[PDB]
Amino acid sequence: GADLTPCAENPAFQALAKNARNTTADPQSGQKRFERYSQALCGPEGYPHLIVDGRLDRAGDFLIPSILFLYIAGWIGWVGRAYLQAIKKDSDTEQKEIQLDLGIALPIIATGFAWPAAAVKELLSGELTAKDSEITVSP
Amino acid sequence: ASFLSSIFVPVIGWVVPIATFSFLFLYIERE
Amino acid sequence: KARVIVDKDPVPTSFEKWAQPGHFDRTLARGPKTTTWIWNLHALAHDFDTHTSDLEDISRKIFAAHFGHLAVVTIWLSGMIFHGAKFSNYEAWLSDPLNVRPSAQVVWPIVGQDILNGDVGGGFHGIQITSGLFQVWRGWGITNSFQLYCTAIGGLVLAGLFLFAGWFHYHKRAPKLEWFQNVESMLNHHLQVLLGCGSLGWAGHLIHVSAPINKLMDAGVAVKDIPLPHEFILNKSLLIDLFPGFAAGLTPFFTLNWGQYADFLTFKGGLNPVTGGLWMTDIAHHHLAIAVVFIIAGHQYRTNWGIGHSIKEILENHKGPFTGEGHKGLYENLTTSWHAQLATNLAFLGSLTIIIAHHMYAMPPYPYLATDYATQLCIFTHHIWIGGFLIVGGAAHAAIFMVRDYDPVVNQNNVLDRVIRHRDAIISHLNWVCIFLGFHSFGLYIHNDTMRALGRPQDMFSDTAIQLQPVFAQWVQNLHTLAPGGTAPNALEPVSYAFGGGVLAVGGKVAMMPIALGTADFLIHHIHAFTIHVTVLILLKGVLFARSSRLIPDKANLGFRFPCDGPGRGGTCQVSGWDHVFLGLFWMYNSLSIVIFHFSWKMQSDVWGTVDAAGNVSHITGGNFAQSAITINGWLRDFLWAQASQVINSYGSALSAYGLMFLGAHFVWAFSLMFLFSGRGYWQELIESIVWAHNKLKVAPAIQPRALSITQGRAVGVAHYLLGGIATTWAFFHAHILSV
Amino acid sequence: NREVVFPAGRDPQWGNLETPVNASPLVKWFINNLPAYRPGLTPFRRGLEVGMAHGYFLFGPFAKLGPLRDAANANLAGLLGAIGLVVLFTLALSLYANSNPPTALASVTVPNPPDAFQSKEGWNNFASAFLIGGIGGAVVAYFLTSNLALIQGL
Amino acid sequence: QSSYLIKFISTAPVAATIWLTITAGILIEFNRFFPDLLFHPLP
Amino acid sequence: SHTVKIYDTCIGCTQCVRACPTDVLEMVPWDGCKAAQVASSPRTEDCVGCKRCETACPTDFLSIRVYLGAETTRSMGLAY
Amino acid sequence: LSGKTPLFAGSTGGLLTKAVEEEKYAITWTSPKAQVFELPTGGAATMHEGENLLYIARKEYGIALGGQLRKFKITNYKIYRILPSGETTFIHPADGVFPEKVNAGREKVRFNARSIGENPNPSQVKFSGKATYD
Amino acid sequence: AATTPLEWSPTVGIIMVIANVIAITFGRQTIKYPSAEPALLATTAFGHILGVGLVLGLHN
Ligand code: CLA
Ligand code: CLA
Ligand code: CLA
Ligand code: CLA
Ligand code: CLA
Ligand code: CLA
Ligand SMILES: CC1=C(/C=C/C(C)=C/C=C/C(C)=C/C=C/C=C(C)/C=C/C=C(C)/C=C/C2=C(C)CCCC2(C)C)C(C)(C)CCC1
Ligand SMILES: CC1=C(/C=C/C(C)=C\C=C\C(C)=C\C=C\C=C(C)\C=C\C=C(C)\C=C\C2=C(C)CCCC2(C)C)C(C)(C)CCC1
Ligand SMILES: CC1=C(C/C=C(\C)CCC[C@H](C)CCC[C@H](C)CCCC(C)C)C(=O)c2ccccc2C1=O
Ligand code: SF4
Ligand code: SF4
Repeated sequence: GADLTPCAENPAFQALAKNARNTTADPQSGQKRFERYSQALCGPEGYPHLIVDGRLDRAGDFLIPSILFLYIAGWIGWVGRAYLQAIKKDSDTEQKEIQLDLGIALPIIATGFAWPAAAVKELLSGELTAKDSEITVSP
Repeated sequence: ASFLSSIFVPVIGWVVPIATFSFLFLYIERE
Repeated sequence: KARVIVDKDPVPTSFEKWAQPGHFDRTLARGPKTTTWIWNLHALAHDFDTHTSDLEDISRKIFAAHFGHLAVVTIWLSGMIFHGAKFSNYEAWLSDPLNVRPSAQVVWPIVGQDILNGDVGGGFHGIQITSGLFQVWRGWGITNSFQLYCTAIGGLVLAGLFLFAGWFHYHKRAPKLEWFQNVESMLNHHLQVLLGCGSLGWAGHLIHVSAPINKLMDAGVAVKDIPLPHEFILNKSLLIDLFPGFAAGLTPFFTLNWGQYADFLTFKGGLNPVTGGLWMTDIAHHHLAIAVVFIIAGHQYRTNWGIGHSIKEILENHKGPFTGEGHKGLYENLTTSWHAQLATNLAFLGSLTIIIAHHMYAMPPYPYLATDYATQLCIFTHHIWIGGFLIVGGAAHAAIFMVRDYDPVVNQNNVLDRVIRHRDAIISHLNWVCIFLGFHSFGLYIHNDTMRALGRPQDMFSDTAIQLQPVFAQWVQNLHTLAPGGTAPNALEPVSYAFGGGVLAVGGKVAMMPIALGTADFLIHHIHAFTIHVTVLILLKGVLFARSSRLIPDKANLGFRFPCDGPGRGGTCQVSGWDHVFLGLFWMYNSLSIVIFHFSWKMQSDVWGTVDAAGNVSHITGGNFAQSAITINGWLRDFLWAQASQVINSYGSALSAYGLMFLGAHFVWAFSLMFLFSGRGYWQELIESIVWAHNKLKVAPAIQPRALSITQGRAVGVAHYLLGGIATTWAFFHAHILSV
Repeated sequence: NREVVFPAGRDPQWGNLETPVNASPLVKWFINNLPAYRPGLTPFRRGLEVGMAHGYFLFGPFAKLGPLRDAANANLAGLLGAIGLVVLFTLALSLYANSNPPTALASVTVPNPPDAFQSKEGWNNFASAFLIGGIGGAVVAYFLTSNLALIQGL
Repeated sequence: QSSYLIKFISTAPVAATIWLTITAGILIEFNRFFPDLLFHPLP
Repeated sequence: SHTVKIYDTCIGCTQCVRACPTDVLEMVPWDGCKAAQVASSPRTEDCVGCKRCETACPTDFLSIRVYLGAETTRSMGLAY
Repeated sequence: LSGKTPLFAGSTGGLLTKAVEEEKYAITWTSPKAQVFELPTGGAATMHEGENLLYIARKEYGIALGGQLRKFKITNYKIYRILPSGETTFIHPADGVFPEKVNAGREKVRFNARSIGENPNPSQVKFSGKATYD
Repeated sequence: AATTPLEWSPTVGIIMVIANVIAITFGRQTIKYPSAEPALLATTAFGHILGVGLVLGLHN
């Protein structure tokens, strides 16, 4: 909290709420917007402010979006990492990169929901990191 | 002594460039 | 010996080659060992000359590729009129073209973007349009939506026919090389049928449909009261009431009593007072005169009946004392190389497109176009830019002819060989002209810009001071104002009120008035000449020196597209014909950008503005052009800083997208500077370190990643530099003029 | 009719080309008999005639277009301003002369060796004459223009 | 043949266009029903 | 002027000599049992420095380098 | 030095003041036929049936021309260096054998027995007057 | 004021006739490749232009 008030009681917020300019086709989209934003904290200007402190009182701001991202993003990286590794054993690696082998990819895309488990498994004992001595380097 | 500005300003704009570029042009072109 | 020669089923129609890429080339067909293969795939897709050497295979691809291109244009053109049918206010716009703004685009009620569909007018919520399609349809005599709905389906049908043609030709029925080489037959057909008959046909539509219907519409009748076009043809009583020349019929035509058609084949040469635009009868008489000239002109060449000219004989017999063998060998170059034909067609087509933009603003040829300053400004600006790009493309393919298709045996002591053998004198003098103009075109601004800051307005190059008047143009102006009477006697009013004459006012607006030329126009016209000469120097140099130079004797062997030819000899950076085109585009953009700026401020200051009943014309910017356009700070202040107020303040209103595209355009311009200033060497070493992190975590790509090629980094930059530049003034021109 | 453009001399290997502007009868006389190429003159007389032509030329721009052009001392400013420009022109010759200038070139229009500008002495004597004739040409143009009303008034 | 058509769809652009349009349509369609979503409302 | 130095990784492909615009490089017999040909750079004074020799070398890294140095009329490619 | 000039009208691209003052070059070749060949600096020129001779401002023009001559199956091209005092020196095929082909009489020059990785660092060699590439 | 047009008259036809004859005499000698099958159809067409050019041109 710094130079702010609750959004529900702030006058400048209520001033903007009367003229909300509904976004979607729904007529009440404007009033429905300002209703939910009353929970957040607002400043003198009348717009809401988010606090990414990490306090559980206000976690929907950044913390819940933060967790939802990393589960989605690690899905993409684990899938890409596994699809790239599976191709390397095959003969024609470069063509499969451009012309995707969907038979190999979609089973991998079916997985990835449990990417944190496989990540920890490779970290504890496996292939998450190659040795520095066996990687190309400049002089 | 405001008259000094009338004598020292153009010396910086005309006399100094002419003398310096004259010697340097001969110095760089010497053999 | 014109003949239809065709090969039956050369190329199959399998989907096999779709899957495997790089089929067209052998080097790419091997495999994608590297990411540069991806970029090279697109850069070599249309390089048919690199795929094969047989001109039959090249021409068949080109002739069929054109058909697929036409389908794209027809789908586009059919798409525009379709939007006018379903989502538009055109039917309401005809009821009041002066109070309702034109709109045909509607964006859906999704996140925050319903604002763009503001109250454009006529109970319709849509984006305001500046292409001017509404004025064209009125010139076409279209008064209802169902009529437009029919034309759109016809274009889509026509699109499939063109699409069917390219399939039928490349695969099933491929012409041989002889079919394309009969130039004398091609030129007769295009001049007579495509241009002559097409012009003659449009005269029929104007005479029967547009001219009568528009003559009822400007009178004041309701849109519903107007009969349909077929009603005019069947019922001649309605046609005779407006144009009584039709009562005589077609007999005055055959009997050479052509004066009976004077009612609807006039030569007034002025603008219609009611609707700002040329007279439909004058336009009706236009195409009829054009068709006869084109139909007659196309019979010049032989085309296999012994009667006509051989172009080879015309060119060879035009030798002279100064030119050794004259135009000998040019016919062979133009009949054995597609790039030479492409260079000539592009260059003069681009100059044509610029020439259109100047005619249209002074001679508005559509109804109510002049009063719509937004349509008029973007229309001029549009074709001005497209012509600039096409001219630069002409120089590129002109140079590509040299490296690829030049035959020294043919070009021996001819007009071209003689040009290359004194190329130093051509460029050295053009170099002198470019310096002379840049000093005496821009230096006069600095002298004014410097003097006004020193409090010496008497020492400037201004209308009260030393003024350099454009006497030559003012003389040519008076000859046009006096063409009514004397020379061109039958003309009642001059070809345009821009040259001079009385003012024309439609509603509260001004369609056109005399454009007075003073000291400011004398300077800017020289600025244009300065900037035009320099891009010619950049482009012309690439053409002559593409084969060889004093620095590089063997430049053709390296090709048209090579980065440097080494770092020695000082530095050979950007020595190819390609890099000249890369540099010329910035100067093309520099030159062309002042033209539209010269147009915007002059027309707003001197021409356009509200007009009173007493003739008092309250111009938009208040005549500030004369005393402010002489200094650079005046443009920065009065043009850029002032007129951009509508753009930045567009937030929270219907024009908010222009403020966004305006601001976003500056980004892409600056993002261009990554690739122009930098070099491939730094970026490959950066990717090296990033590849290590992937080799660490075993995310290493099989396709080894490499930085972009050198010529690509230059190409990628100029693409951004121009896109980010043009989009900026695009939004500034739009948001400013649309508010005012 | 037959060709008008020929190679410089008999050799086509060399760069220059014989053209009307380069090798006409009229142009060859004018250029070769200009003081910079005229035969039978000393280096001093060449610089005098050249300067006398230039002082008369340079007086005009300063007077009728420089500052104080619309004043009583307009013509006087042209004389002093021109002399200051002639002195810089004179100084430039002394530097180009006192820096061991390489050579003078021979082109088609001036086929023979042009003159004895092949040494420091020829250029230095040229410079001394430029100042003498250069100042003279400006002084002449001043007295005529200032007293042109009288000369017509006669 | 159909085997050749599948390879064309599996290439980089067509696979990217098909996938990105699907991810785009989801965010697009979700945003018309659930309008704003500045944060997660916490009970 | 521009020094052209050759190293022991040569294999006698001769692709460097064919690329030289000014004929600076000349193959010479390797007395050892490697091959009957190894490159040389006798007329180094005419080295303009366009690095065409390096682009044509098939080694991992070059068997022949071109270390730039002092400039001359022959090196700067001046016909005047 | 003997030969005939290729027949062409002339060209600005060609010999300049440098030839009189320092080191003009020349190229000689003999062809059985009389074809048309592009010159080093712009233009096109015919060639006589015996002992063609052309003067060129640099050495690069000649070898660039010689490569074009090889397209016409002409392999006897000799380049000279003519000084202002008239001194001529036979240069390009310095021996009877071309450079790409090996000849026993030649000796290796500017050869380093080591690989590039084995060269010393610059800090090891500073103020001595020697370079790392030695 | 529109230019004066021409009512039909038999005198007009003689100009079209004579215009064709001069064309036939002009082409028969100077045409490089007169026969290929034609030229009679073509030379008569040019006479109509010259005729229409003279016919309308005379009366102004
Ligand atoms: C930094 C030093 C400097 C100084 C002190 C000056 C001073 C001057 N400049 Mg100047 N100038 C400079 C730098 C400088 N400049 C640079 C760097 C540029 C390049 C942009 C210019 C470009 C420039 C232009 C383009 C012009 C001037 C002019 C002038 C004069 C205007 C005076 C006036 O009110 O009207 C004039 C008032 C008068 C009473 C008449 C002036 C008479 C002159 C100055 C007499 C000079 C005598 C001369 C030195 C004789 C020498 C002979 C001897 C060697 C034997 C003034 C003498 C203007 C001018 O016309 O001067 C003649 C002019 O047009 N300057
Ligand atoms: C056919 C051409 C021609 C012309 C235009 C003239 C014109 C003139 N002659 Mg003349 N003359 C001619 C042929 C000509 N002459 C021939 C063929 C002969 C031989 C018989 C003469 C013999 C002759 C004599 C004997 C005299 C003249 C004089 C004059 C001037 C008297 C004007 C006057 O009324 O009092 C004077 C009015 C004035 C306004 C003062 C005039 C001041 C002079 C002309 C200024 C000249 C400056 C001059 C251009 C400088 C030359 C340098 C330049 C080349 C760079 C007048 C300018 C008389 C004279 O004394 O003139 C000065 C005089 O005594 N003439
Ligand atoms: C009816 C279906 C059909 C089929 C199966 C084929 C099959 C074939 N054609 Mg063919 N062709 C067709 C229709 C067809 N064509 C039509 C209708 C035309 C006339 C335009 C042509 C014209 C044509 C030419 C001129 C050539 C071929 C070639 C080929 C062969 C290689 C094509 C390839 O792999 O590239 C597959 C490429 C694509 C699928 C991309 C095509 C993109 C389209 C045409 C344009 C899209 C424009 C779009 C609006 C731009 C938007 C940009 C922006 C939004 C991002 C292959 C046998 C080539 C050949 O034989 O090589 C030797 C060749 O040179 N065809
Ligand atoms: C009639 C018009 C026309 C035609 C038929 C051609 C045809 C050709 N040109 Mg060409 N050219 C033209 C106009 C034309 N050009 C113009 C106007 C210019 C000046 C800009 C050039 C400049 C030019 C150069 C510099 C080169 C060619 C080359 C070529 C050849 C190969 C090009 C290729 O592989 O295509 C494929 C091309 C690409 C994939 C590049 C894509 C560029 C995109 C479209 C730019 C983005 C613009 C877009 C509107 C931005 C907004 C949308 C975006 C944000 C999504 C081919 C024969 C090349 C060649 O080697 O010829 C032998 C070559 O080096 N041209
Ligand atoms: C504002 C930036 C700028 C400026 C001023 C220039 C200037 C020039 N460019 Mg250019 N150029 C630029 C940006 C710029 N460029 C960019 C960004 C690119 C990349 C696309 C290029 C690419 C480019 C090419 C490819 C070519 C040029 C060429 C030219 C020259 C044209 C000749 C001319 O106008 O006379 C000179 C005019 C000026 C210098 C204008 C200002 C001069 C003022 C009025 C005079 C100064 C007053 C006074 C004397 C100062 C004295 C001060 C004293 C104290 C020393 C000129 C030197 C062409 C060329 O060289 O052909 C001859 C050419 O081929 N340029
Ligand atoms: C490059 C364009 C340009 C031009 C045309 C001018 C013109 C002028 N300036 Mg100016 N100025 C410029 C750029 C320019 N300026 C810039 C860039 C700056 C900023 C530094 C200034 C700053 C400036 C100041 C501060 C002042 C001027 C002044 C002046 C005026 C006096 C000129 C003078 O005395 O020079 C004298 C010129 C000469 C002695 C040389 C003239 C060369 C001639 C014309 C050559 C002709 C060649 C011929 C046709 C070919 C021969 C062919 C043969 C075969 C026969 C004049 C109107 C003065 C003024 O008061 O303005 C009213 C003044 O005080 N200027
Ligand atoms: C037609 C023609 C032309 C023209 C010409 C001209 C334009 C001329 C120039 C002019 C000039 C540019 C002139 C000048 C002159 C000058 C003079 C006239 C001078 C004077 C001088 C004096 C007289 C001086 C003396 C003195 C001295 C020296 C010292 C002391 C003082 C005194 C003063 C005594 C030309 C050739 C281009 C080309 C061809 C044709
Ligand atoms: C004829 C001829 C030619 C040509 C030329 C031309 C065409 C042009 C030139 C140009 C030039 C070459 C120019 C110049 C100019 C300059 C100026 C523009 C200057 C000015 C100055 C001033 C203004 C200053 C003043 C002053 C002084 C001087 C001192 C004191 C101070 C003062 C500042 C006052 C040639 C070369 C080829 C050759 C020979 C003959
Ligand atoms: C930045 C820069 C680069 C590096 C630029 C690069 C490598 C551009 C890379 C473009 C994209 C990002 C490549 C990867 C695209 C992905 C395969 C797409 C992923 C798929 C999803 C988007 C669907 C150069 O190579 C260069 C060369 C010469 C002069 C200047 C420069 C220069 O400025
Ligand atoms: S740097 Fe150039 S000229 Fe020198 S040896 Fe290498 S390729 Fe030949
Ligand atoms: S390794 Fe390089 S320098 Fe050695 S022979 Fe091969 S191409 Fe020539």
